[PDB]
Amino acid sequence: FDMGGYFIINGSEKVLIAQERSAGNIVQVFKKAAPSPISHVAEIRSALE
Amino acid sequence: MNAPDRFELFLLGEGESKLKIDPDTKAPNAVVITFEKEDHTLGNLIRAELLNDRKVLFAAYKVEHPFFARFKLRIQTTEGYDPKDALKNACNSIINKLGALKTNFETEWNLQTL
Amino acid sequence: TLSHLRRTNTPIAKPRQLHNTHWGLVCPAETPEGQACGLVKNL
Amino acid sequence: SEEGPQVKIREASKDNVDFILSNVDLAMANSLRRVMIAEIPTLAIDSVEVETNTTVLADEFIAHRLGLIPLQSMDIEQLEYSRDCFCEDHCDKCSVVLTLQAFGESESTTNVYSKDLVIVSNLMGRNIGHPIIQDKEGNGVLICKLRKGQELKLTCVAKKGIAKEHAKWGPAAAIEFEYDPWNKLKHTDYWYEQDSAKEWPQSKNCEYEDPPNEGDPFDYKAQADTFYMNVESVGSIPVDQVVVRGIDTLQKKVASILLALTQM
Amino acid sequence: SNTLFDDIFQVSEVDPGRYNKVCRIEAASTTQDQCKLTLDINVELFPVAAQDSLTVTIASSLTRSWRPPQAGDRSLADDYDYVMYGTAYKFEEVSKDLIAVYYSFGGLLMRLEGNYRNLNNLKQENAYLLIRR
Amino acid sequence: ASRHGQKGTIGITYRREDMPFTAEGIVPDLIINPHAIPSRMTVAHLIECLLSKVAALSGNEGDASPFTDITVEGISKLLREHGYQSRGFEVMYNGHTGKKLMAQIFFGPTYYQRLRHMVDDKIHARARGPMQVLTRQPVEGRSRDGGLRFGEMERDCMIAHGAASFLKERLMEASDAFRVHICGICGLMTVIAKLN
Amino acid sequence: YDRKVPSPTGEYVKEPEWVLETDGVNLSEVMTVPGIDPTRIYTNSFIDIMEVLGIEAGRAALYKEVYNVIASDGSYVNYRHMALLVDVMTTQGGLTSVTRHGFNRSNTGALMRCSFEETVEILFEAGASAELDDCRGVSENVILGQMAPIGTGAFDVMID
Amino acid sequence: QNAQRDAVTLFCCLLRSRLATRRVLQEYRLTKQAFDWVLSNIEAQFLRSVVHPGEMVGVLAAQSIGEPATQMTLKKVTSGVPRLKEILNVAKNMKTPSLTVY
Amino acid sequence: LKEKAIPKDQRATTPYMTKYERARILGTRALQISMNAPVFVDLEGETDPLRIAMKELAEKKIPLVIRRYLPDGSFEDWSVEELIVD
Amino acid sequence: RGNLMGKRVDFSARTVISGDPNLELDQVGVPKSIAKTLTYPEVVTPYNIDRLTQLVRNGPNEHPGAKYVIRDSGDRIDLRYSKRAGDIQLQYGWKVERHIMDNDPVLFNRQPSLHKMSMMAHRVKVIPYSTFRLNLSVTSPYNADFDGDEMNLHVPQSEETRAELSQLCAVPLQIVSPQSNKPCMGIVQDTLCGIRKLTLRDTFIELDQVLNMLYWVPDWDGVIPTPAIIKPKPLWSGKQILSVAIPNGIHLQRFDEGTTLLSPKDNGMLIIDGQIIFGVVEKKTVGSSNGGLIHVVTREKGPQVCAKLFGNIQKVVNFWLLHNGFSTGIGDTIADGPTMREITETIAEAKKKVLDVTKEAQANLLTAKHGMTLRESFEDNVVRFLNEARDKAGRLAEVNLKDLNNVKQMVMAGSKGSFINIAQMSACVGQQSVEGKRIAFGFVDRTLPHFSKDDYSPESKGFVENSYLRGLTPQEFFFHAMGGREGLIDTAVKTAETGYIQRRLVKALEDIMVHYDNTTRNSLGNVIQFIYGEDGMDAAHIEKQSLDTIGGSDAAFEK
Amino acid sequence: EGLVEYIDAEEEESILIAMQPEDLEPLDVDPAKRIRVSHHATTFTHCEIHPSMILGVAASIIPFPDHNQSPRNTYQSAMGKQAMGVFLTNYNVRMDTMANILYYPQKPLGTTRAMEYLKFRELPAGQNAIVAIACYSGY
Amino acid sequence: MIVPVRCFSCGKVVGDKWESYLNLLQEDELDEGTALSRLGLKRYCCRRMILTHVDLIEKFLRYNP
RNA sequence: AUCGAGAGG
Ligand SMILES: Nc1ncnc2c1ncn2[C@@H]1O[C@H](COP(=O)(O)CP(=O)(O)OP(=O)(O)O)[C@@H](O)[C@H]1O
Ligand SMILES: [Mg+2]
Ligand SMILES: [Zn+2]
Ligand SMILES: [Zn+2]
Ligand SMILES: [Zn+2]
Repeated sequence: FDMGGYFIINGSEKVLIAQERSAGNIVQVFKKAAPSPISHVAEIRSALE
Repeated sequence: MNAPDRFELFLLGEGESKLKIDPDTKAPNAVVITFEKEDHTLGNLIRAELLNDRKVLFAAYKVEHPFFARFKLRIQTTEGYDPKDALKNACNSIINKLGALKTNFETEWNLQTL
Repeated sequence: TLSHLRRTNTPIAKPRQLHNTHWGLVCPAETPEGQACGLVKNL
Repeated sequence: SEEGPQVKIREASKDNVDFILSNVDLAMANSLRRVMIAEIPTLAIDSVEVETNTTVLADEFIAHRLGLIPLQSMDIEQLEYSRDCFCEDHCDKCSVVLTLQAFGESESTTNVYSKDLVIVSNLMGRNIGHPIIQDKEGNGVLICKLRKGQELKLTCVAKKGIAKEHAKWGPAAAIEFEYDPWNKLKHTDYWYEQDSAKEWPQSKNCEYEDPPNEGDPFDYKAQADTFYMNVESVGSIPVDQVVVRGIDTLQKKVASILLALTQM
Repeated sequence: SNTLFDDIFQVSEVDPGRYNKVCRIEAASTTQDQCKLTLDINVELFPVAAQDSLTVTIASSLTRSWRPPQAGDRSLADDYDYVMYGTAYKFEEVSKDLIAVYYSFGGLLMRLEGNYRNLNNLKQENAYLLIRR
Repeated sequence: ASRHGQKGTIGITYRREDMPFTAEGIVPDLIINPHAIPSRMTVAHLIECLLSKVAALSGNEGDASPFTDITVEGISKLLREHGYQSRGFEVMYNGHTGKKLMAQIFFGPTYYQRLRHMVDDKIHARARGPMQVLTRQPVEGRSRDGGLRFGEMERDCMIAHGAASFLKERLMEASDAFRVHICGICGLMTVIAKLN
Repeated sequence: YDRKVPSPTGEYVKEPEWVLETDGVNLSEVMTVPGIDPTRIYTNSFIDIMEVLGIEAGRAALYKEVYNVIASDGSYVNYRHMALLVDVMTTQGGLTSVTRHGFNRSNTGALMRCSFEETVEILFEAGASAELDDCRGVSENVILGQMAPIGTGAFDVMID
Repeated sequence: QNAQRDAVTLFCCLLRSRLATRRVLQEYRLTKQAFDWVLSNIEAQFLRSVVHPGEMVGVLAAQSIGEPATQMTLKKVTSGVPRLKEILNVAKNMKTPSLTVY
Repeated sequence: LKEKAIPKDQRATTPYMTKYERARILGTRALQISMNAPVFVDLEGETDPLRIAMKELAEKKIPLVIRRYLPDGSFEDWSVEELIVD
Repeated sequence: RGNLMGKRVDFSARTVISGDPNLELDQVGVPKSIAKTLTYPEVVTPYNIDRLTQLVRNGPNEHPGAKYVIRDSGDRIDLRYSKRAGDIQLQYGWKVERHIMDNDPVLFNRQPSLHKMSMMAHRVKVIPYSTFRLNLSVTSPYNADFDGDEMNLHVPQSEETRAELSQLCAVPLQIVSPQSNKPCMGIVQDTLCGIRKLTLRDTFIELDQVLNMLYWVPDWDGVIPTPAIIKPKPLWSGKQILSVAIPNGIHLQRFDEGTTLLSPKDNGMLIIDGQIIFGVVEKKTVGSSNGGLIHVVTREKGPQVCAKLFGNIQKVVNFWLLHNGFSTGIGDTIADGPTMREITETIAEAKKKVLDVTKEAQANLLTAKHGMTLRESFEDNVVRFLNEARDKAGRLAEVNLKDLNNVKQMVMAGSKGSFINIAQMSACVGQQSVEGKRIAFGFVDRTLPHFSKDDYSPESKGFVENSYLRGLTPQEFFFHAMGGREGLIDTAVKTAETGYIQRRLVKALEDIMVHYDNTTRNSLGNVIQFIYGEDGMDAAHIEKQSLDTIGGSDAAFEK
Repeated sequence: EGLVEYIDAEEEESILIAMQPEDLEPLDVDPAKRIRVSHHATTFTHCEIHPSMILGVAASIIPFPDHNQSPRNTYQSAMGKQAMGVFLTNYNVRMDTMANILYYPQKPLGTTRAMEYLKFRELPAGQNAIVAIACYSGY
Repeated sequence: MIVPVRCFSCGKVVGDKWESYLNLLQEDELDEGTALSRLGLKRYCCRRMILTHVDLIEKFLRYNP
């Protein structure tokens, strides 16, 4: 019934929790703060695959 | 860990008499009996049979805690009637009814064919 | 054991609330309550 | 017959008895089934020493299993409580010693039934210690299973006890209990959706009492008089003796009070 | 220690006010057109039919622990088939030369309205009630 | 706990003869309070007793899969076919007295889970035990047989009562009391200590 | 808005009136306006009321808002408790708030001050200005483990 | 002494109103012995009701506001704990300012 | 600095003993009682030092005085026998 | 903040808690192993020494024992292992660290501590199980629930310290609360559910039950009450025997909206001198309320009789409820078939209202309400439109619930329940809300990919027509779960934010105490108030009473 | 064979999904059933496999979670990870720091159809206790 | 992990019936409801002891040592 | 002893 998917370091079964991040290399638009001098921004986070 | 030994529900401990008797304060011919190592088996049967006596005024029991197997029974009777005797008549009446039951059951069982 | 293998951590703008886009991808309810609730999700 | 409570037996069997109490105060009916459950004494295993345990199960697991085994206690009155005897640990008038040993010689699953218990004590000619077997094939209680290369070697001391101390000394399984079939004394308030009579089904005991007339008022001064009971025994004591020794255990409790009063 | 009141009433209204063993009763004194009565009745003990006539009484007696009938040696103070005991909690001055009395028989309530019983039903714990056939 | 957030510790263990019983002699293994139901609205817990009751009698499995055309009415039609009251109610008798219960009890099997929290793993007591070296206060945690935290939040509450000596007692005799010497010219802890 | 007003006979009766609910606030120039009662106008911005109507008028404005959150939930708290908190913020002539720089910059003893927030920095400048803490506060004696002047500790005990 | 008269002014208003001469004799029917006892009880029971010196009224006050706030959990205005966080951390940037005009 | 007290006349503090001086008094008595100090009431079989001090207080036989300090530095001594207990 | 203003302490304990109906209010159920571990220094004296020698003779193995003896020299004697544990000559002035024993003062506490009512003194009652037993009616001030909660306990080490618990911090003293000038403890959830069942005019008690019920009151004077009902059968109302718990001299007056002196529905409460006259008992009478029974008895009789009052009511009503019995089934959520048909009609009736008003906004025929968007005006209507449907369906069900409905009975006594729970469980759970608004278009112009775009219908926006009994659809479940997640975030946020708020208030007003003259001052002495509360009273000894001069005509005033 | 597709969260936006295969089809109706909102679409691209799959492993264990309040299902999903049961069949072989195994585990009488793929019937974590809802004592 | 000896609620012994219960399902091709009824488990509290039972012992036997 | 995680109410 063991399903696997873990590592055995120093005899202790370790799991890698799936990590969540905002996707890269996509363009998004943000209405910035009303007290902010800039009123809008278009951000893309650039990183190579 | 902290639980008591489960034989304390019927085994009398050190210096624990089965019956302790004490007079009711501010009450005439009223006495209370501290039954030890006993549950609702005895209290309900004594009380419901005492109530059938017509010279007894009060009869009621209570388990002051379901932790401990013990209950208090208090009786009040007419003047010239010690509740010990009222208790004894009830008990003897119980055993006679029980003994009468036992013989009638054996008669009906031995009649029954299986 | 099964639930630990289908588990998600999210570091650190309203993430903790169950999102519409989570339909069918994340369990709506299976998430640790109290502190840091909604960041940690189960598939 | 005798004046007082009456008994009319409806049905009976080896392990089931069905009867009607008549002219009984209710408290006696309840007090009877309380002692009939958990105060009539009976012998069952209360100690175990395990020489070798190669099984999947743990020893305390196996020990608890042995406790609930049904052992004969017909002549249990002739046996004595271990706490009462004068022996060092357990004599032959207080304890019955069983042995049990089985090995997985077969190249298949080898079970350990209750018939495999063997008595290693001087019985002194009393019907005591024979493990109850109602299983049709005669095996009885399936205690444990063995592979090949597994064995179990243990010794069981069976002592005498009351079901209040542990449910393994329970002499009877389940007592059926219903005193008013039509609720003519109104001791329960019925929960109804449309019609109390149509939702709640007629009890089987309704056939053995008089159906009421709603045109007649409620009998205030009436009390519960006729009771419908059914006792089931696991087998350690036959059904007739379950109730009878239960009745007698009640007398012994009452007389101890009567005796204690004489001491005061 | 004798009777404090006697009259005959014919019931006008009976209702199960969200109760199953108790009804509220509404009657007026017969051979009298200014004295009426409200009372709570345990219907299961005494079924009260509509348009019935019932003799009603109140006594000051007939503290100390209530003992059972005791073989009936102590004779009842009632040839009646229904009895209650309670306490007057207030007497109401509806008008001059008019009075109404409130009784509570362990939560069962009574309201007796009339004029004549001015020198009766003092503020006292004792309030017995009788009802005949 | 059940499978519906119905947490709860044991308050008492009753023997079977003290336990209330149905007319068929069946006894409850466990008793939940009815007041836990309304505020939490755990109706699935209520339905589980109903379906599980029919499943044991019928000898078939109980389908509690979500988003199905499974109705309480359809279940009640089945349960009343098997002689029990359609809505799970059952006449019950008091165990101590045998007198019928005025209220018919909702009775049935329900899957319950023994949770990982046992009491003897949590019991902890201490009276002047081990101490940390730097703080001179009791060590942290029951695993090392340490002391409980008399926190600032609790310190406020003792101030609310006005128990000045108790508050000092928890803060001096209960832990890390100490005796220091001070100079009258420079009010610092730099006195040469030659006590004897 | 519903309103109870004294009827000419004397008893109070429902006397409805129109009321203008606003979004946004600049009090200084709305009370100096015709057609309104400048004796009854009110803001949920107590800080403006403190600026315009004096500090003591801001006190009742402070309470009424504190009251409003409690009663909106349905709860009751006695007057003395909120009023104690209110007067503590008010007593210093301004709106001394309950925060690390609102109240915790008072002339109270440093040990009293160092136990809330900005711990080390309070003791730094306390060592810099050489302030003499009188140890008359509760926290000073809680630090020192002495019987603080608290109830039981407010007095001495002597003999005849 | 004026602080005393100011501090009891509301209570005496209740006292005079309920112990009015017409009210005592027509509604209470108090006798001389009964009336003096009511006067006796009020004096002591009032004197019992006076607060006790040394009571840490601030910590009690702060806690007395604290517990109900902890219970707070849920016609458009800032309400509840967010509003309470404003009032305490006196907010220049009030989220929902409003002006009730009469 | 010194003798900043007030005589019995012009004493302004409460005559009624607060619960905070009572509990300090009852505790201070039960403390010294616990250490075998003399008892000045004919005890009716009571053996609890706190129970003693309570009944020892009702007879007003406690030779202690309460120094009630005032925020200026002044103070009013109040004997336990003249202090009221409600 | 963590080692000087609060620290670890010796003589402390912690254990899972549970409640005992056969236990007094001020007591605490302390396990033996806790009583074996905790100790109190008791200096020997001629009147205690006969007890102390036996205690040392018992030893720490079994309780009541002792663990240490302190000679006058200073060295400690260990009773667990020592050669002279059997023979000891207790000189006067020696100290004996005896076991914690029955009826000793201990500080009982539950974190989080936001209260003086969260650290109250208790009477030690050693019990044979490893759970902290406490009285069932001391839950509210601690906010304790027996769902796994643990509590703490502290033990004083000096006589003055013991006194401060018994004389200032005792449970009977805090029964009346300066916060909210009302009691903080009441009869809850079984005694409350049962005392309503008991007090019904239909409830009658036969003789056998009365005598047991009568004996269960610890302070019963042996006076059998004259039965409310005579000759046909000697019967007692529930009101009859229940009044035996109420001491003489208690007077209660209450009318509620349907109440004469005659009370055809038995509403209101009238109690005269330890006896009740009419009215069902419920939460208003016996709960933590201003004009409640607890406020009266604590004020006139005192804390001791009020503390005893709790147990006496509990022991009687728990007894009657034990033999009467009470349950709650699932048939208690079902309403009439005809009621259900009206329920779904009420939902669809509001559905057409939503569709029609939507059509009004679609044709730009909607008058824009002042100060808000046409869309805001549209949302505002449909939100109110559906809430009325949810509320009307609930009251349409609450009408159908008969008197026997156990869910209604818990609500009627106020034990645990509200009207909204009935609506959602039986008629319609209602409309979900996120951030104050309906479910937003997380997907592009739609809430879920099973809806066409620009769907503003009740279903698309997060309205749940079905009830919990009826069962939610797949989409309804995700919307309902979407709303629930905010509740968990809000709960984690409110608990987090409030803990900060409470600490800030406490550290701001920590020095404020009423000085000897009633000048409210700080450490320095800055006058916060010149009279505490401007009158100088203690909030506990304060009750809400009407001043009849304020209202009323000038004419009625004069007469 | 092209009978099932892999749909991303972003690709979801461009498609229309059907809850049930009874939604592609053309009075007397059982009153006790839930109120299915009649589908108001035709341009369906996909149909859901079964709506039950929106839940995780622990939430699948909950019986009738559709009839339950939303927070409660979150609470249980955290407690099912604390419920003692047989975690592995090789519990005697391994030497874990802590192990807790139920004596006689039994499969629930009410089972989700999604349990069979969790092997919960084969590896339960509780017992079908006989439960009464009543106020017997005050315990 | 093996057939319980007796019902926790009734107390009636049930260990003898497991082997017979399985033969009724397979050899006789019966259903589970009538199988429990044939064995004499007339109360439902007994029935859930055997119907819900999972005999994990067979998995434990597969381990070699 | 420092950090880290998961859980308790
Ligand atoms: N007016 C009310 N008074 C008292 N209890 C209530 C109540 N309304 C609901 N409750 C009960 O209190 C419970 C609140 O518990 P939960 O919402 O699960 C978090 P909690 O257990 O209260 O943690 P906490 O005590 O630290 O705040 C509700 O489930 C309900 O049973
Ligand atoms: Mg809790
Ligand atoms: Zn022997
Ligand atoms: Zn120096
Ligand atoms: Zn069974």
